[PDB]
Amino acid sequence: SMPFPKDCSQAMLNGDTTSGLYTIYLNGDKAQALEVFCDMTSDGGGWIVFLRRKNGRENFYQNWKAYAAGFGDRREEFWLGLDNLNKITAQGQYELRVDLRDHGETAFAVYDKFSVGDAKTRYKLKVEGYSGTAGDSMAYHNGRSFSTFDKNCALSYKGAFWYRNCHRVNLMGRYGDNNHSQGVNWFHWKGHEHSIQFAEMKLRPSNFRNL
Ligand SMILES: Cc1nnc(N2CCCCC2)s1
Repeated sequence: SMPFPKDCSQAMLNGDTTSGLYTIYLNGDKAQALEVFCDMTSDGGGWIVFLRRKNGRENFYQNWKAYAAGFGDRREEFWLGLDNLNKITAQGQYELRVDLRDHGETAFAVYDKFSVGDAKTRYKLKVEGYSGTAGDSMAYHNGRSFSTFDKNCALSYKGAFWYRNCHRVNLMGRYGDNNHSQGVNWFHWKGHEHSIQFAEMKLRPSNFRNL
């Protein structure tokens, strides 16, 4: 085992094959501990989960400071935090996976290159290298800064995202809201009038597929 795993890929290689809560260490630094949920079963495992929607119990209509820091129960609905995402994606080349499920249908999207910039970029999204079944809805968002109601797409749709004008992906939108563009949307899978029951966003090193 690696003593200070920097992501769920180094925790899985450490023999942690059960999905659940693990400690990672940003930059391998024992003073930068972070408790994350690791999805150890989806497409070979080793994924830090950073967004989960599943039941509408958590409020995602939150401010800049909340999106920067993270909120929620990492075992249920939560957001990991943009500062966390910036610090993880800085450690190497990461891949994004999005898992969607709605009324028994499933879809996914993988992006070979995923990064989140620092606060001076307003946590700029980079997403490149799509494959999947959900349809490439993140392309629309590529290169955009993060927006919250207090930093208006976030206000109009009562969510938070790397909004443009405004979204094809709205996974931090209002749970169970089928009104146009209000809900948990992945446009190129289920459009803007269908809120998705289950959604996860997760990341691991792009080179994990052959490490
Ligand atoms: C079901 C699936 N979940 N993930 C999949 N892929 C990820 C790697 C590229 C294509 C396969 S197929």
